[PDB]
Amino acid sequence: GKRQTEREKKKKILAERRKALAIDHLNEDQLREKAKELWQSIHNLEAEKFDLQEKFKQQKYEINVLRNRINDNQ
Amino acid sequence: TTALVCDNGSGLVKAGFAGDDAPRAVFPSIVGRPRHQGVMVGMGQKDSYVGDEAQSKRGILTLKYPIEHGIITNWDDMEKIWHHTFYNELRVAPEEHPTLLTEAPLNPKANREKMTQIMFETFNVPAMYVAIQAVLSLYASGRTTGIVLDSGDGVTHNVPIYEGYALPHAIMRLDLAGRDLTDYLMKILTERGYSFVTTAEREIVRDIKEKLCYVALDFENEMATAASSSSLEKSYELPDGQVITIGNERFRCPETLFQPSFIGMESAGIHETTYNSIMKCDIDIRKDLYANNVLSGGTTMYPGIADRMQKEITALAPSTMKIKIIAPPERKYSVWIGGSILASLSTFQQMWISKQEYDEAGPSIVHRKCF
Amino acid sequence: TTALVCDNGSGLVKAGFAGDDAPRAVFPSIVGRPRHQGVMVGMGQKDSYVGDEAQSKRGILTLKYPIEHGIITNWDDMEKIWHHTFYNELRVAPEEHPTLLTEAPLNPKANREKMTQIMFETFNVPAMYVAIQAVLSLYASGRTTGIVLDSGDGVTHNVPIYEGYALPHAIMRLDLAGRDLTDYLMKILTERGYSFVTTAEREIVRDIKEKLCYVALDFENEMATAASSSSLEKSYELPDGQVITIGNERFRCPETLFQPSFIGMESAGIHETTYNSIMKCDIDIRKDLYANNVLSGGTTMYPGIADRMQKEITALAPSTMKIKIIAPPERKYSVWIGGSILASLSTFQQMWISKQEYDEAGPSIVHRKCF
Amino acid sequence: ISASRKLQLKTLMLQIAKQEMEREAEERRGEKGRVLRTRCQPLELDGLGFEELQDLCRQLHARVDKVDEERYDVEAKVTKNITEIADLTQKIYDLRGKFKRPTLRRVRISADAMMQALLGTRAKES
Amino acid sequence: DDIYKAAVEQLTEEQKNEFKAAFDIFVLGAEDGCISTKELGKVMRMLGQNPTPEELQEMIDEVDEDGSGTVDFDEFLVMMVRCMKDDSKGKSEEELSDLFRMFDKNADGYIDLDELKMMLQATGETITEDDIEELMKDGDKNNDGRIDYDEFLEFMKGVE
Ligand SMILES: Nc1ncnc2c1ncn2[C@@H]1O[C@H](COP(=O)(O)OP(=O)(O)O)[C@@H](O)[C@H]1O
Ligand SMILES: Nc1ncnc2c1ncn2[C@@H]1O[C@H](COP(=O)(O)OP(=O)(O)O)[C@@H](O)[C@H]1O
Ligand SMILES: [Ca+2]
Ligand SMILES: [Ca+2]
Ligand SMILES: [Mg+2]
Ligand SMILES: [Mg+2]
Repeated sequence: GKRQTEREKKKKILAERRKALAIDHLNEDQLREKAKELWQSIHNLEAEKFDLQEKFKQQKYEINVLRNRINDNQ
Repeated sequence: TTALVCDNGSGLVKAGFAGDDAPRAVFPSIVGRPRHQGVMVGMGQKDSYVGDEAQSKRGILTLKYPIEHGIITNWDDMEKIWHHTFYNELRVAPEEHPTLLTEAPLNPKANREKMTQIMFETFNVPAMYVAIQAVLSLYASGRTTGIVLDSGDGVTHNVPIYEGYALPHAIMRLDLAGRDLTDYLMKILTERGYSFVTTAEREIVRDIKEKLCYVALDFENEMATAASSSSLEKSYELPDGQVITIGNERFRCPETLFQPSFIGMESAGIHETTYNSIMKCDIDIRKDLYANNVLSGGTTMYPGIADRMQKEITALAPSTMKIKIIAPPERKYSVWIGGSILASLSTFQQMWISKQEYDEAGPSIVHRKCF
Repeated sequence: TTALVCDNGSGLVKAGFAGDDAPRAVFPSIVGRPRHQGVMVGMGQKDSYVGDEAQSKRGILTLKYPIEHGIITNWDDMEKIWHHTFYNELRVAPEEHPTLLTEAPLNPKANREKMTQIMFETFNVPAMYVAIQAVLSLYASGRTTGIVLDSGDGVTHNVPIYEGYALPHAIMRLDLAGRDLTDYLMKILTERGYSFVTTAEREIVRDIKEKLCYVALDFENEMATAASSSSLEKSYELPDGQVITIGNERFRCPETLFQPSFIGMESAGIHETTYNSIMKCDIDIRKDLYANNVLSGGTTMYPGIADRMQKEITALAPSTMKIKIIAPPERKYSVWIGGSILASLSTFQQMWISKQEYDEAGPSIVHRKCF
Repeated sequence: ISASRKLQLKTLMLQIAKQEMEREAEERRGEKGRVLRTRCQPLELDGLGFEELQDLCRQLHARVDKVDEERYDVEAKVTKNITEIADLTQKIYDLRGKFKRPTLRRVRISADAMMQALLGTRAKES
Repeated sequence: DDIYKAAVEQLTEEQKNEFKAAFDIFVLGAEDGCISTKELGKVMRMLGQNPTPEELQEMIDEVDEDGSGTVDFDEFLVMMVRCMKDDSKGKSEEELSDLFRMFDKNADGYIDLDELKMMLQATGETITEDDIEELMKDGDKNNDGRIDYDEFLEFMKGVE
């Protein structure tokens, strides 16, 4: 199933992004490092999502341009 | 908000917002990949032309319908057709509109469940409902009783209804429809010399069938007349010239409806499956069904069918009952008009399959109370 | 950098940088060794004069074309011609310029593979691409459909194209072209007393054909008129005096195109191979091909051919279709203009056969995806 | 108006639009950085019992999961949107492209060479 | 178009006298007193360039407005500086497309001419409202009162 394939692939990516958060055995400094890793990952995802938002705004405006030209080309 | 009354059909997809008189966009449901190589660079050649675009470039495509007989045989192509219908022919995102699909009676369950799963996962509609294609055609006539013969292009089915109570044991579904008539016409045209083989030329034969064929009131007399005089031979101009002349192929193509032995089918014609569907009903509602016989669907648009069918049923039925055949001029879109009326009702507003309900019971919700 | 759009042809080599309107250097493709002994010492006599230099010393040379019918029969001479074209007529070393050769349809593979091997090993170009001579002529017209009849000097081929998708099963390649017309004219001139035999005098007969011959609108009427009056006899001055008078040889030489039985060829004329090429196409794109018939190549420059061909096709074709023959004034260089346009495209910039690709797969790379 | 002032206006508008677009892009980047720094909150819990440390580990693991789910969904949506945009661009071109074939001229060689070929011996200053 | 007019209006009377004397010397012995399309084409053939008569007619129609087929003093200088095309490639398509898309600050697919007014205020060249009016007339091909994206391409087509 192509839709099944999409759902399965997205869930696979979801699973992959789930790193092994098995770390209590670490000491204080290592766990602080891991927390910073998570924090930096979150901030980078924030940057990625902001880029997605601005690119979506651009895509919507360009689709408006496209529809304008379509109407012009009656 | 407003509801989207889509109607997949088989041969023409008809869609439009609920509450209007006619579907907004009507276009053939064909998806055709190009088949030749292609030498011009940068021409912007796509990989699949769907809908009405592939009826203009059909010279270099291989059109293939994604719906064979009511059932859907190629789910990817059907998804493509739906995506086109939503985004380019109506230009309304499905995230903000309920949908009302239509389905033939006695179809496989898996088809309906996959349809609802697609509508809820890919297009992500708020709520969708699936309705039987004959009840809508009964809505459009403004009746509440009557036995409706909905001879589409994929499958011909005959659902009797009384006082709003459908009779599930009297549905007679027959798989002869417009497509088989097109194939039979394409097969009998070879008796004069015209050979149509390519899947693109099936469209030309369909146009010939639509514009020229008619149903004879009496078959033997017409066969005798066409074999002596020449008052029937009507000519038609192909898409390139070389006019053709159709003789007694005119009324022999749609005669297959009343004698399915022509294409080798065993069953009885549409004139006798209606009488059989009536006789399975109870003895006290047969008069009302006799008086309110309804025609619908595209294939019942042949000039002169509402008289041939009435003559046949009057021959079969008891002499006292009155036989009346309702044939509205808006036959082709009758199902969609009925769908619009049903979606516009206030009493119906709580029958939709809401998305949270689907999340709790899975796609098998459609067979449950929300039918 | 800029691309070199070379176009080998057969009879005239046309070359120039991509992005211009006309080829930079156009010169006959003949290589002629001297044939007499030579007594002056130190005159600086070379062993082979190529290109336009051998059209001025042709009195003591034996000119021989290195390309017979599209195919290349003498690879050393062709290499010499290419070397001259690159170094003396354009003065650009090939180490810094992509090349875009052109090739007739349905040619032997070995010819194309040897061509690419030469271009990559001897001249050592960065990347070369081989294109069919008819698609370019379709580029130059600014169309995207149409059936192009490219009657060169070596071979006449007729490639139909629709919406950018070439139809490989409808290419009709015929080997009658300008050279056979030159030979036939040289053969019918003997009926008045003028005998041209030497390979140098073939050039004089070619000049006569170019300057005097024309295609008759109706052949029998012209044959009758030229046999009674004397309004057609046009005179021409040889390279030494002794003017000659051409009578009904004027329209009999190019008539061979429409009746190849004159030179003993069996096949049908260029007026009927186009109709046959159309009829092999699908039934739905025949109107567009009828309306967009394109002429190209040198030999289609005869005065009055765009009317004779239209009359013939209108006679053959169905009466309803409109027959239109596109005959741009820049017919001779149409293929090269199209080549320049194609080489100037941004979308095409990644289709070149890069040298590292050739090093990995050998000369047989040309038949692969990089066509 | 005189074409010189027209070209001057054209290049002035080019510069104005370019500088304004660049300034607006830089401002958008600054706002993006500011707001993203506002959205993600730095933490400081070093030296604490590993129970709370791992509680933060799990909380931020789940948080990473949520942000990844959201961002990847949005990214897939935006990729689909850009694909559709390209489709519509191709549609518009195939509707009304064709004639968009450019022309390049090289026969007009540099005017010095043309003047030389014209003059010859008297090609001393021109 | 008027590009050569702009280029020579940047230039001064030095070019005027230069091309006048060049006409005096090279076109010496002529009977027309100007340069004709066929005249310049034959001159190109004499020097070694190979222009076509159709190109000759096209270029003379481009340079000649009154239909005379010759060159006025300003037209003569425009044609003389025309034969060589030093400046090409006309800015960049994508960057200017982005500039125009952000020009529609309202992002409605339409250009408010007040935005044009403010941008011109930024430009500040000695210009009257009728000058920008004429510029828009040059640009607003469909006369919709705004700047269409395709018309934005057209009026900036090849503009350095
Ligand atoms: N005017 C007409 N005359 C005869 N046959 C028609 C006419 N219009 C449509 N048909 C036949 O009906 C078919 C369309 O039926 P339709 O009702 O659209 O099917 P569906 O139920 O799938 O929508 C066509 O394939 C054609 O063969
Ligand atoms: N003006 C003309 N009139 C008639 N025939 C011509 C004319 N010009 C060229 N030809 C013929 O066309 C040939 C040149 O064709 P060309 O298009 O150069 O071939 P290729 O496709 O090999 O380049 C010459 O051999 C000549 O016979
Ligand atoms: Ca003038
Ligand atoms: Ca704006
Ligand atoms: Mg139906
Ligand atoms: Mg050629």
